[PDB]
Amino acid sequence: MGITTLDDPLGHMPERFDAFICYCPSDIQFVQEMIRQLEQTNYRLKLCVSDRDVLPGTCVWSIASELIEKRCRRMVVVVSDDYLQSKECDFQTKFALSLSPGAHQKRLIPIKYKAMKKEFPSILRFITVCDYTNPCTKSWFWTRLAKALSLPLEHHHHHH
Repeated sequence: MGITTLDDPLGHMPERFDAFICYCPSDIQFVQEMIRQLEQTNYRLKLCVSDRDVLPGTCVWSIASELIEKRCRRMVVVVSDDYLQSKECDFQTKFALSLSPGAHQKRLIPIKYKAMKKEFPSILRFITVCDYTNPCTKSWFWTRLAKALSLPLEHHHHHH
């Protein structure tokens, strides 16, 4: 685990990780639901998380913080009141800072299960958020997130 070799639950993927999930412990139940409800209805994914000691099964494993860019294409940013104030947001921010002023933004997808009052950090400030709290987009929501993930950042191949 961590950075140790011989670790490859998925048979060592040259594909690497698609996205890294960072979320708040206070709204963990929604995230636990998300990861499994993705795989049950999606175009096949393979992700990882910051804290994996919890979660229901979830096919993920531990990687290096200094290698998040080298391991995962994207980061799933769970924007909750507890997230914006907890270490999790700072972690995601440090990653985004090592990427690039603009490119990082396309590499961070903000997910919102609830509706808070807190203000946004400029490092993400909602580029393209998917509100699970709104039944309008909560229909093929997991498949929509899965679509946005399965698409490599924004590699313009599928038409445009």
